[PDB]
Parts: sequence; C-alpha cells; structure tokens
Amino acid sequence: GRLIPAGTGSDFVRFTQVVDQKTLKAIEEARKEAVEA
Amino acid sequence: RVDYSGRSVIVVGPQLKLHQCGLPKRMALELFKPFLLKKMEEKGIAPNVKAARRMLERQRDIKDEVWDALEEVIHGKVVLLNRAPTLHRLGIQAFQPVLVEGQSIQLHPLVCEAFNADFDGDQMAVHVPLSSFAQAEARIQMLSAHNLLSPASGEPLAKPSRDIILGLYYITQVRKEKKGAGLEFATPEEALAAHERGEVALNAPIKVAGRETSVGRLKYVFANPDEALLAVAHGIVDLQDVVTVRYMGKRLETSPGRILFARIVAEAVEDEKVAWELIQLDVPQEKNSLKDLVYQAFLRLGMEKTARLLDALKYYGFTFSTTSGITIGIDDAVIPEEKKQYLEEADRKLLQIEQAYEMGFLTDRERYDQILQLWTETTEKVTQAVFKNFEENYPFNPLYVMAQSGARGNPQQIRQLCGLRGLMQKPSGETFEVPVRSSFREGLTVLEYFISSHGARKGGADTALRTADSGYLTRKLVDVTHEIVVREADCGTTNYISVPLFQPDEVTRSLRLRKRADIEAGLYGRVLAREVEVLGVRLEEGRYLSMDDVHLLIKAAEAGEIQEVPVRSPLTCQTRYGVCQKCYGYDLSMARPVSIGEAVGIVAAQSIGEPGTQLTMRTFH
Amino acid sequence: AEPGIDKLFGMVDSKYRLTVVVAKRAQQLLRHGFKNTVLEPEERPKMQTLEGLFDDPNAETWAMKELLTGRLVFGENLVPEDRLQKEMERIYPGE
Amino acid sequence: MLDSKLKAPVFTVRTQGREYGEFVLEPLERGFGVTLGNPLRRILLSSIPGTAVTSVYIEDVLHEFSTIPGVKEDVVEIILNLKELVVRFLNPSLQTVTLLLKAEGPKEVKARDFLPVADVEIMNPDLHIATLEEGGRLNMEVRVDRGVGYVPAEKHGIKDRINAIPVDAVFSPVRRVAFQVEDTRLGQRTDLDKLTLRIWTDGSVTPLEALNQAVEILREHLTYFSNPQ
Amino acid sequence: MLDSKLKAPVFTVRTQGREYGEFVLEPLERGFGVTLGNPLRRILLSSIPGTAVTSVYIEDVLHEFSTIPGVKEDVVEIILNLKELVVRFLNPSLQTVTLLLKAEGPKEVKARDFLPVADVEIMNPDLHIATLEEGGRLNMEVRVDRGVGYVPAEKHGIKDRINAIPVDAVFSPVRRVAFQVEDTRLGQRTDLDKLTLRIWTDGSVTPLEALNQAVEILREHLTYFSNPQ
Amino acid sequence: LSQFKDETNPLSSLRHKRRISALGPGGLTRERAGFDVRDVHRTHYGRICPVETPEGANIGLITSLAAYARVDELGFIRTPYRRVVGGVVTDEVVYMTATEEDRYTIAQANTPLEGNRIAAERVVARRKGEPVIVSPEEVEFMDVSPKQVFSVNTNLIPFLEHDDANRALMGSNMQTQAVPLIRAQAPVVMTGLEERVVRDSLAALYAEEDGEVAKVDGNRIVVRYEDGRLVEYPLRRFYRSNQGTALDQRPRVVVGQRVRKGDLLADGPASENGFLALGQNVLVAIMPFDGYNFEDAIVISEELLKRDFYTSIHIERYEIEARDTKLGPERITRDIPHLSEAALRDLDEEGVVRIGAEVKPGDILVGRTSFKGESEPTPEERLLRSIFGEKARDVKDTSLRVPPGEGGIVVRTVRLRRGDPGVELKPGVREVVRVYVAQKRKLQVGDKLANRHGNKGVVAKILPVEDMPHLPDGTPVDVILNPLGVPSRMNLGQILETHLGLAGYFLGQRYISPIFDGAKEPEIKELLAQAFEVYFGKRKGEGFGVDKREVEVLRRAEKLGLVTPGKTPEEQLKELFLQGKVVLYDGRTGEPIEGPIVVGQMFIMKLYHMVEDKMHARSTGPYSLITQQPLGGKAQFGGQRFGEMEVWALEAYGAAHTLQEMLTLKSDDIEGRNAAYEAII
Ligand SMILES: [Mg+2]
Ligand SMILES: [Zn+2]
Repeated sequence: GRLIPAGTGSDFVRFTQVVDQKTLKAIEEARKEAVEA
Repeated sequence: RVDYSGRSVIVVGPQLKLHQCGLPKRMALELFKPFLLKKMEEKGIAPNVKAARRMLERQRDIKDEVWDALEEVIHGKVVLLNRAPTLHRLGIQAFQPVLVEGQSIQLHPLVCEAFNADFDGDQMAVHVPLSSFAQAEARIQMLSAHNLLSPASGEPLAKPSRDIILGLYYITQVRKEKKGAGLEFATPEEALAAHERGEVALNAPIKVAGRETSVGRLKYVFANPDEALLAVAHGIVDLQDVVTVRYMGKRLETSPGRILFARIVAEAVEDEKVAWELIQLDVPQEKNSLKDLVYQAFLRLGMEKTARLLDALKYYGFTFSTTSGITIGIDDAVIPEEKKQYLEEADRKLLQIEQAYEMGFLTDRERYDQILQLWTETTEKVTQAVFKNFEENYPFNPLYVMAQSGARGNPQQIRQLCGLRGLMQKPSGETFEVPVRSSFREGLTVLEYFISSHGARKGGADTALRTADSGYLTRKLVDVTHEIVVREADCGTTNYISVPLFQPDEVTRSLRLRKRADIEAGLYGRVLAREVEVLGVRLEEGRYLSMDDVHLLIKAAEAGEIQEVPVRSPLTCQTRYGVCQKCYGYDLSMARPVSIGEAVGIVAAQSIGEPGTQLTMRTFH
Repeated sequence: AEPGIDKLFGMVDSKYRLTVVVAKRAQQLLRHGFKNTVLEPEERPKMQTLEGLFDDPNAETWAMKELLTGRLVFGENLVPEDRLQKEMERIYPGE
Repeated sequence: MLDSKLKAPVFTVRTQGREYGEFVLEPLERGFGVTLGNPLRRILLSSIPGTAVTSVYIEDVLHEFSTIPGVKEDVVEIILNLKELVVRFLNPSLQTVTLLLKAEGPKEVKARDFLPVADVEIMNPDLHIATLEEGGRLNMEVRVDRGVGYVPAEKHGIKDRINAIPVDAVFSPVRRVAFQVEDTRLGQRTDLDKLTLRIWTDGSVTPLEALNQAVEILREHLTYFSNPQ
Repeated sequence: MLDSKLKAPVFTVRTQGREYGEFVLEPLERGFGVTLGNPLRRILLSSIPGTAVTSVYIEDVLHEFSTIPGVKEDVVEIILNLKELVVRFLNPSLQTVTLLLKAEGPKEVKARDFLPVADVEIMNPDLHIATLEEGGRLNMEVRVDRGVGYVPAEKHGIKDRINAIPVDAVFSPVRRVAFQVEDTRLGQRTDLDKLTLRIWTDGSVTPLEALNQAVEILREHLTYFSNPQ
Repeated sequence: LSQFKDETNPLSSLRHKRRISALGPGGLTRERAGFDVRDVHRTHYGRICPVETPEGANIGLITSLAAYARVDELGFIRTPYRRVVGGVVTDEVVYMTATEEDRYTIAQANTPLEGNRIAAERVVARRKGEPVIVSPEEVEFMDVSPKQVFSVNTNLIPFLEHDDANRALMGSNMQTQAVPLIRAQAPVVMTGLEERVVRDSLAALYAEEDGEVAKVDGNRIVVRYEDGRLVEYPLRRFYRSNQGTALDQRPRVVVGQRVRKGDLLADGPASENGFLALGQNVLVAIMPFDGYNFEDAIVISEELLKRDFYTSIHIERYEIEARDTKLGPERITRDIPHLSEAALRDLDEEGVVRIGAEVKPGDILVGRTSFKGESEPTPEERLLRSIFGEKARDVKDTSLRVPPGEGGIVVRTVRLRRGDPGVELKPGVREVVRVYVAQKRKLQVGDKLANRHGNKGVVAKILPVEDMPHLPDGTPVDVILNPLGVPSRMNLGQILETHLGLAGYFLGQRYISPIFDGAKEPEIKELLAQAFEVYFGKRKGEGFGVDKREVEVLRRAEKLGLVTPGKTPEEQLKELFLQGKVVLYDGRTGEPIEGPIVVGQMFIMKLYHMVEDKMHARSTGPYSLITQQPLGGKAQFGGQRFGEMEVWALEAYGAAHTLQEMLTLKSDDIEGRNAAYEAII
C-alpha cells in the first residue's frame, strides 16, 4: 500500500522543489544574515 | 472497494469534447459530497457541515443554490472513467466533468475506441482523485485529450470512428455517370463546344470519362475558394461533383467537398499551408487517410493543436453524415447478375464430378475434396463479382462506401448479403459438401441457415473464452514483466541488435523487402546503436528514428544500401531491474522519447494481451 | 486539450517531473495563502458566474498558468528542505 | 422592465474592420437560435443584393478559351479575376453599368485603370487584371449589374456585343455566413439557445449593415401575410 | 401600385373549421418559400400557447393507479382520455378553469356531460371518458389551463385537492405543420417559388390565428438585433 | 432447477417455463465438460432451438425447445416429419426419434409442391447430417414446417430468413426482456404466432362457450352463455409481477355482446387485440444524425413522450420488520424521535404511510423505534439530553425510508400484528409491514429499446419535434436509426420490415410475414406501389405538385443511380419510393437531405431496467467487519471494485498517488479514510 516504484513515484523526481524569484531572494537574505557581527 | 466511486449507463456525447465528459449532477453530488459540504459553508447556503449534511439528506430540500456550489467545486477537477474489461492503460481515462441532468453518463465518441464500449447498455464506472497530487497526475498524464497515440503502435487511437469517416468520406468522393458519345476533349476545340452542348443536351454527363476534363469541368471554373461552395449552396454543383478551382497558385481540378475538407483542417489548425502539406485531397477520405492525417498532425503541429483537429473532424463528420442521407434498404444490397452464372457454371461442373465418380475414376475422398475446391473458388468468385458490380455501377451504394471508407463493413460480410455465404462446416470440423446458395438479401433457407448456424456457435464459444484468455495471458505477462520500469541514464552497455529488412524464405530462397509494417514495427522510434550513412543523409548515432526515418531506410533497402540496422533494445539492456531511455525508444503514449519512470513492463504486457482476444483458440498445446 | 501542454512538456527533462512540479506548486498556492502567485495584475486566471476565479477555484490551473511563464524555478535541490517553509510563512499572508 | 421582458436578448457585437463581424444574442427559448440564424443566413447570401461582372468583351477575342498576345494571362484567367472585382454604385438609376478600360504596352493592368464613371466607385483598385509585355493591346468592356445570389453565366447569357462572353454572377458583398447554437445556463432551466452568427463581407457594406438589411427583408416578407383571398 | 410592388404575394386562404387551414402565397423570389415556410413551421410547433387538462380529482379515488367500481376504464386510462380533451376559452380572465362533471348508473360519460361554463367551450363533446355499468358513481373535477409546449405532470404538480392527481400538459394547439414549394410560372421568368403551408389545430386556436402569432414571434425576434455591444 | 417465474411480460414467463438446462443434479453434467455438448448437434433439429441458448459461459447448455418439439413417452424430443411415399407427399406425420432419423432420406419444406407431387427432379434432402441433392423418388420423408425448426420465442421474428443467426439470438432474448406498456401495439408486420403466443400463454381471457355479455366492469365481465348460465370473470386489476411489471386485464367487449367461443373478453398485460404487443410500431427514418446515434445510440422525437407511448408502470415492494431486541421491542409508530412533523404528514395512519401519497427518496415509508445502545446508556449524550430536554425518548430512529433511486405513490399496504389469522411470522419477528409503491416510467435518455432483429441501443437524445427529420407532408419521424449499425451485423430483415412498414402506414394495414415462406421482395414493391398513390395521390388532388427541394434531391438521386434518367419527377419518385426511401427535409433548416432516405413502420420494444441500472454512487458508507473494505446493502450504495486489470491501468500510467489512494484512503486505510474525510471537510 506503498507508493508505486514506477511513475511519478520515481526516485528521479520524488524530490523536486519550486520557487518564485521573490522566495529566491528571500532565502539568500537568510544567507546574508549568516554574517556574524 | 474505492470510497469515492460510482457507476451508471453510458451514452454518446457528440458535442462533448475529448477533454470533458458528461456526468449526472445527481451522481456528482454524492461523489463530491464532502467537497460540496465545505463549499456550502463558504457560501450562505449553510452554517456548518452537519447542517449542510442534513440540508441534503432529502431530495426535495435542495435549493438550486447547491447546484451552483457543486458546479463551482468541480471547476477544474477531473475524474476517471472505467470500462468493463480494463485491458490496457487507456482502459481508464481522465476527463473534466460537465454536470448534466438525468441518470446517463455522456461519453465522448472518439474514446469509444480506447475502451471497447458500444451503447447497447454498456456501463462505465467513475472514480475521484482526492489528493492535489492524484489530481495533478490524473489531469496531466491520465487525461484523455493528451494520450492520443497508442502504446502498442505509434498509430493514433483518436481515429475518426464509424460515423465520422462515413461523413468525411461522402463529402470528398467524386462521381462518374454515362459514357455514350466521344470522350476526347483533350484535343479538339470542336470537342469543347460539341460535348458542351451535347451535355446541355441529354447525351454527355457532367462527370464523363473524358481524360483531361469532362464537360463538368468545361462548364464551371471557380476563381476564389469560396466561390466554389456558394455555387454548391445555390444548387449549381453538388459536393461530390468534378470541378476546377483556383487555389493559392494552382488551377486545381478538385471537387467541392474535397475543397471543403481542405478548409476544415486548414481551419482546425490555422497554419493553412501546413494543413495542405499533410493532407491528400486526391482521394476519398478513408479511415486510414484520416488516421494518417492525425498522426502527421501530431508530429508536425503539436499535441493539443491535434486535439482540436480531432473534434473538428468529429463535428463535421457527424454533421455531413446526417445530411448525406445514407440509409439501409433491401434493394441497396445489390446481388450481381453474374451470381446466377457463376452458380450454374459451377453447378454443371458439379455434375461432371459426379459422373466422374459414378464411373469409378475418383476415390470417395477425391470426390469430396474436389467438390469443396469447386465452391471455395466459386464463392470467392461471386465475392469479387459483387464488389466489381458496385465498383463499376454503384460507386455510392450505401452498403459499399461504409466498407470502403474506414467506416463499417467487412468484405466477407458484404459477401453474405449481396453475394452468398457458401460453406459452413459440420459439427466436428469437416466442412459440409453442400453450400449455402443463399444470401441474406433473399431468404436464407430453413436449412442453409441451420447449416451456417454451426459455425456461428464455434465463434461465440471461442469469444467466450478469450474474455478470460485474454487475462490468462496478460496475467502471466504482468507476473514476469511488472518489475520492468524505465529508470535511467543512457545505459552505457552498447550491445545491440540488428533488425533484418529482408526475409530468406517466402518461396524457398529469394531475398525480399519485409512488409512496410513489420519493418515499422522493428525500427519505429528506436535508438541507433551505431551511425549509418544511407541514401545521402547521415543518420547519427543514438538518434531516435522517426517513422519518417524508418521510411527512409526502407526506401534505401529498396535501392539496395542496407540489409540490417544497428539499434539499441531491451534484449540487450544492462540495467538489472529496469530499462533505459535509449534502449526503450520513442513511444510513450506520446511520440517523443520515452519518459523516465514509465511503467513499461506492464505497458508491454498489456499491448500483447488485448489483441490476444482476436487470435483463434482450439487447444493450448 | 489543456493550454500549452506541449510547451510545458518541453520545459521539463521528464514527463513525470512536470506532474510533480505543478502538484507541489498547487500545494503551496493553497497552504501559504492563495495569493502566493507570480502573475496576477492584467491577464490572469478567470471563471464566469462573476469573474471570481481570481480568488480560489482551481489551484493547479494556476500553477500550470505560471509555469508556462518563465518566473518559477524547479530544481532537484534548489533551496534547502526546511528553510523554505519558514521563509514562505514569513512573507505570504492570508492564512 | 424586470422579469420576462428584462430577460431579453442581449444583443452583443464584435466587429473588426468592415469584413468580419460576430454577433451574439442570448438567451433564446427552445430551438430558436436555429430558427433565426438559418433564415438570416439564407438572406445574407442571396438577398443582400449586390454587384458582379456579368459580361466581358475583349476587342480582338471571340471565344472565352482564347489567349491574347503580349498578355501573360489567358481569357479564362482574366474573366476569373474580374469575378473578384467589387464595385459599388450609389442609386437605382444604375442597373447596368459598363466599365471601360484600354491599356497598352509594358504596363500592369489593375482595376484602378478603368475610366471613372460618375455614380460608380471601385473598392477593388489594386486587384490584378493582367500583365502586358510589349505590343500588348488590351481594350475591353466589362458589364456590371445589380442582382441577388448566384447566377451561372449559362443562366443569363448577356448580349452586349456578339463576340462578348458572359461571366458567372457573384451578387453579394457578403462572403460567408456562419452560425452556432451553443447552450447557455440561465439560473433555473439549463436548456437554452445562444445564437451567434459570424458574417464576412468584401468591404462594400459592413457585417452589421448586412445583418440589418437581412432582418428587414424578413420583416418586410412577414408583412406580406396581410390581405386574405 | 403597378409593376414590382403590385406583383406582390397574393395571400390566399382556405380554412374549414378551426382544425385545418391551408395558406398559399406566391410569387416569391428564388428559394424563399423555404426561407419562410421552415421558420414558421419551427415556430408553429414550439412557440404557440393552448389548453390541456392539468389536474384531476375523482372523489373516492386517492392515487392514479386505482380502478373505480361500475367503471370499465381505470383511473390511468381515463386521465389519458382527458389529455385528449380540447377546450377553448375566450379571454385572458380565464387562466385556470375547473370543469365539473358527475354522472351515475348505466350511462356513457362523454365530454358534453361536463356542466357548461360561461366563457369556456368544449370542441371535443363526443370524446369518450368512460363506460358506467350500474351503481356507477363518478364525480370529478378536472382542471384546465392556458400554457405553452409540453409539461410533464411531474414538473407542475398541481394541488387543488390533496387526493387529486396531476396530468401531463399538451399545450400546443397545433397538431401538425406542412409546407410545399412548387414552381409557378409568371410570364417572363419560370423559376418561381410558391409557398403554401398547411396547418392543423386541436381547435383551441385557429390555423390562421396560429400563423399570425407565429409570424409575430419571428418579427419580435428580428427586432432584437437593435442595440449593439 | 426451480426458479422465480420470469413474468417481465407473459412471453418471458412462458419461455422461462419451457427452457432446458444442462447443469443441475450434477450427476448428469457438471461444470467441466463443455464444447462437445455446448455445440449444436445435428440431432437438435426441431428438438432444440439453435439460437435460443443464452450468451456467456453458460452457452448452449441451457436452451428452450422448438415449436413442434414434443417429449413422447420417455424424454426424447421428437421432431415431426411428414411421410412421402414415392413422389407423393402426405399430410400424415411421424414424431421420430433422433436415431431413426438417420435411416431415412429427408427433404426440406421449401421443395416446390403441387400437393402430393414433388415438382423438381434435383431437389434437396439431407440423409444423416449431410446435405444431399436427392431425386423425388428417393425422398422418403419431408420436413413438417419452418416453425418446428426453432423455438416459439424465435418464431416471433419477421424475416428471420434475412438475419444472421448470430444477431437473431439477441432478438429472441430481447423479447424476453420486453416490459408491458400501457399502450401495447401489435407489430406492423408479424410472423403469425403473436396470436397463439398470447393465447397459449395465459395473458388474455378467452370466452369458454358462446353467449352474450351481462356486465362489463373495470374489474369484471360477467358473461351469459347461451346454455342458460352466466359466470363472473374477475380481471387481475393491477398485480405485481415477480419482476415488477404490471399485469392488467383491460376489457375489450362492450355490454350485451354475443361472443364467439374463444374470443378475447379482455386483453392481457401486453396485448392490443388478442395479438402479442410490446413496444410500439413507430415511424422511423434510418439515417445518421449528429452523433446522437453513433455506435449504437438512438435519437428519439419528443413527440413520442407527448403521447403516452413508451411509458410503463413499475412497482417495488419495500418491507420492514418490528424486531424483538433484548434491549426492548422495536415499536412501529408515527413517532419519529428527533426532528419534524413535515416528514410525518404522509405518515398519516399512526405508523404506516397513507395510500396514494407521493413518496420521494428519503421520506418515511414506515416508522419504527429501537433502543439506543448495545447494553449501556451514553455519558456524553447524557449531558446533551439534560441541557435542552433530559426527559427524551432514548429510542433510535430506525425507519424504513425511500431508498435513493425512486418511489411513486403508495397503492397498497399490509400490516400483520400480534393475533395472527393463519400467517407465518418468523421468530423474533414481532410484526411485519409491507408497502407496495407504484410508478410511471415515461421513456427517457437513460433507457434502452431494441427491435426484434437485434438492433439494440440506448436513447441518447430526445429531440424537439420542432427540428427532427420531417417528410414532405408535415408528418415527422419518431426515431432516427444509424445505418452503420446494419452492415457489420447482418440482419437485413429489419431493413425489410421498415419497407413493408412504410406501405402499411399509408395503406393503413398490418400484415403477417411468416418465418421463411412470408413476404417476397416483389410483393412488397407491389404494396409500396399502392402506397405511392395514397401518399402522392392525395397530394395531387389536395392541390400541389413537387418542391424545388424534391426536384433537387432527384438530381442528386439520378447522379446516384436510384432513378432512371429522363423520366418525370412524378414517375421518378414512384421508382424511388418503391426502393423504400422517400425525400426528407432537415427540420432544422428546411432544406432537403441530399439523397432519398428510407423510412417506415418499425416495431421497437423498451427493455426492462435492472437494479444495477439504478446508477449507484457512494461517498462514504459501511465497511465489512473482518475485511475493512467498503460494503453497501440497503441504502448506502456500496463501493465499486478496483480490479487488477484496473490497477495495471493506473500502474501503466504514472498514477502513483491515484493508485495509492485506491489502495489506502479509499478502501482500507482505517485511520486513513477517517482523517481523509475530515481533511476534505
Ligand atoms: Mg455494449
Ligand atoms: Zn539500456
């Protein structure tokens, strides 16, 4: 009753994320914040 | 048992587009109950869920506002439809519901071919994709209007079925009426005038066998495209009539209907010239020409754009069919005048066989096998006879066109109505000595009937068997083949198979070009293992050979440049559990390369299980 | 059929990938607030009882309508798994 | 008004240029979109009387199947190009107008080359009649009339000059008509006719104009049911 | 007037009773008899209003599937015969008229047996309602309305008396339409359309009346092409 | 072997009485052995029908006998064959055993006969299962009839002769599925046994001996015989057939009538006038419509519903029991514990519903009250009750309701209480309550109709009389049948029926075309000829000639080759009519349909709607106890099966989730389906 090995259930794509250029700059801003003092 | 399921009788949905399907609102309501409940709360119809529930617990209590809610919940969602035997992956297809009144389920006509479903009471089930994911896949890779080409063959499956062809065919056919006096206008100017007046008279038809132009061409010439049809509308030219017309840069001698078909496609897809390049207006559109058209349009213009063409054809085919007024009368089934001849000639010949046995020449057996040989030949004779009749005298015989056009009818079938069904076998298998002299047009006698009955049962008894033998098979195949799935990077093991374009033994030994089909089967959408330079073009290595390429190699083998072809294949793959992109090929239900993650194992096991239902079934071993 | 399905197919390396993208985009479109979109102003999603599709009919019909444009980015590993959900809650209201 | 009468055919229009014009009109009761679209169509094509080249006379040419020296095009191709010509006269006084044109030598003959006539106008000036080489002599008289529908050159057989040749009659500023009847859902009942008809026009008149004329002809004909006998 | 306008549709009529009415009208141009006859037909069948039994109440009967003693016919057969009944009221003031009838013993019940009502008339007197034997008690109240088209008894569900039973609505007073377009020869040109349409009616309205209503619906619809958008 | 009578209509109830099966005792033929038995053996002649047996696995093993087939002394079907001594044929008949049949040279009935004289030297006969052209001097025995060769059920087919034995089977089984209409009609063309069928079946009520009629009630016809006696003949008013089809005897005799012995006093469920009648001969055009008739779809004229044409009365029998629980007797009372009197209206009688009340899905048919828990009360429900009204009837609403699908009006009810008269009440069963409901079923888009030939199909669209195909004279077609369905299948007989039909329409007459001896192509062309005069003759006199339309289609017709070029339209149309086709105009456009189209009076029946038909649809519902998959029953529909073949279908697609769903959230995921619902909510 597990997901099928074949299809959208491919190790090749089970993992894929999406982004908006807005959320792209927002995450890099989190990286910028990493600079201490 | 699925929780969000349903099932009703199905019914043809002519206006419906491949995209959608007609679903009884009454069904939709229960199906999408929870989706509705909540949506009721988002609107003023109900305060809460439990409320919204009791609100619908009785039929008389529903405010018309609820329908507007459900109709809103189903906006872009889609459902799955199933058929009785799910034989292949298309056995289930996704569509956008368009809610409708009543009990029946409106189904599209084009997909009636994928699911083997006719409307003599067939019933389809219906399921619902709940997750946003299940929906995503469902409407992306499971929706009908996307899977147009079969996984078995790169041939379309959205082919204009029965009625559509029948329509599209009748419109594009040309007529020929009476040849009495001279047919020579190619040369004299007195020929144009005399046979133009003689036609005005009663002697020359508008469509006479007169090489260059029958007077039907002489009389009417049409400047622009439209001009042509307008005359038709006014009752000047029928659609099936032979006339001359000016198109883009040519004076083309083609019929009204043909010219119109041209537009239909030209319109379906606005790249007009591209519409002309992939169409053959030199012939009546049979299912094959159409089939072809579809395929071409698919590779050429793009998937969705094809879909449009599909319904475009669907629509006009349907319409034109109605007006064509094709019907079925008893007299339309025409029996040849030659039937009596062929019969009697073979009749007396039977007498000789008898005299030859009465004397002691032919053994008990020799007699038998000689008689049957008489009929088997005589019967096939009447067959090509009836056709010739129609081919020559009634080109537009109802019963005929349907069979010519990809529409409906089998040569062997026609034979039984117009000509005669001649030999039926005894219970065991030994064919009967006496034939069935009758046709269905005339009274199949009390006994020639009984005689033919035997053979009927065996066919039915056989059909009853593949209903499950078909499974016997697919089962086994899927037991061994399920694990097989496309999961890769070009498998680096280049060990390849060579496809033969020639066969050693039809007649003992003579090398010959394989049938365009088999070869197609072998190299369509494959991946070249090694590079091959053939007629002038350099097929590179690893290139996926399109049907156009596999059309080249053949043309090349015809010339004598190649006897084999290097090509990757599953038989030589390295991925232990699985097969790769380059070794599988093209054919996803789509025509490009295979997409990683396709369940090939089964796709395969299925394509092979279905047709199995058509193969004979006497004894396994 | 559906809008530029070919165009879409072409934008991915694998058919089955396009399905995952759209589905995950549709997911986020609803969870973080449905205004998490990249193309609303002039010509956008629309339904006709009114022109109200502008608010919440079909999630993925949107996802696809954006993906067809070149503003979104789908990668195998574009932005670290847990920091994504955090930055998205921070910037998109509507709950 | 508010209930049944306010629920009235919303006549909506969409027209670009003078050639194409879409026209939508809903709601309509049961099977009325058809009841209307069809007649209008039949009218839009036959009835919107128009103009078309009814006869031609090349001076040295006798039959229609001849070819003129210095002239690339053949008689049959030119008589064909003339069917393409769209003219427009302003008043009834003009029933049959003979347009004249004569051009010689290395010149291209276009419709603008016809000598202007007082109450007549040529909307098809740049249309191409022929390509004359050298020593190219073409002097003709092309008849023009006001009629309705399609009339084969055989049916009329016009006789201005004995060596002239009749042409087929394309009497209509309308090119093609097309109407669709798709369902529309209005609250209570779903069964609804929505009639939208698409009209194309050579430019002489406009889709809208055409349509108006059409409906009137119908109206005018519906009045002919007055005096019993 | 004398030439083209005097040469005008000679509207001729032939009507016997209120059921049949033939209507000829010629001359007409090319293919117009069809242009007109067909729409009118479409209208004459769908569009026009009439009368039909909308509800019934037998006094001792509760549901439609019952049988009344002394009465050969069953409820369902009788309610069926009532649909056959054609009534005719004279003015708007009569929207819903309840006709009453009560007969006892060895008599045949025909439509004439209904007690007369001031502004209403029964054109179907001799129609057979039932055959009563002895001790045959039939006392009923059959509603009658003015509507349009077909309305299933399910759709309206009329409620005069709680034990009453609704009936199906057969409101087109028109039975059948039929039109022919035969050639007529008028002096000069032979191609001529002669349109004659035959109309049959249940009696509620008259062929002529119907026809008039028809043409008007058409006209009213041709006006709906007024305000562009 | 003993089974429910199949009275979907008398014919069905009869065939079901006379069919012969294989399986059974097991000791005569189990499930394994097949194909040699299942095949139509040579001997099956006049003893068993070769068509009758049902489709599906159980094929050929179960089949009804033939016309003249009779079980002599010991179960040996003897088919009758008449004697022919020398070249002389007799009217004497021998019911022969399978075996002895082989010792003789037998001939067919089609043999030209002068009386006792055979007429052709080389005439067909068949020795032993072998077709043999024998001489008149060898012809020892002759076939009795064409009828004996098949079964009753089959004999009812018009021109059986022109229809593929294969599809003729469908035709025979279709009749067994004919539902009685409240407007029965005999076929415009019959074979000859319709009479005998209704008669030998016990549909219609016949008169014993001559006399006159006394009283003609709607419930009884007390006839007076000339013998000085008079008997009251009740008529099963409205009875419930096992399968829910109405069985009423409608009196056809008026008051005081001298009756011939054996004449119909009343008509059976489906008889018009002593003749079998199912469905109703309807005028039909046989051409393609948009797609409304695409593979096997049928387009219907709204007009058919205007007249109560295909309409049928059904009756389902809902039943509920007052059970004795140890928790307390389930009372049946007008009391419905929790919410409204609105729903109690038609529950007029305290408890039962009132007769003649219109019941819709979800209305109480009967009320009953059982106890709330298994053994203990409820702590949480304890608080709530106390909050707004502690003193509350702690009884549970378990009341027979109207199951989805439909109900009509209640026509009869039955209640059996404590002091039983002479009835058998099961144990624990305190009392029972039957509710007979009736409902009219006017034909609609979901229904399926089929002619006797085998053309089976469903209604796809009901068109407004406004625009469907109309003939020159205003009369329009009722149904439009697709042509394409005819070539493939091979039953020209229907096409033959329609032609004779057209004739009978204008000639106002019905005919009887026997099995293989019936009507002949020339005879029909002859009647068509007569018909042309009724059709077109009145047309001539009524004042008008031919259309531009009519002429136009003629042009295209000669170009076709259906009419001899150069003959007058009037003459041409006769030719064209004789061919069975006439000109038809669109109706939507008024233009003609390029090319003549046949039309005519074809008989067509309406088929019974099974329970499955009732389109099911389940959202959520019960679940099996041991297996946790969805289960239905009484009111919740029960889920659909997702079979392996279906799994693969998805597997093949990239439907990963969609397949998981089908395996988890939708059927077995206990914790899954729950959170599922809620989540959706
Ligand atoms: Mg089927
Ligand atoms: Zn590989």
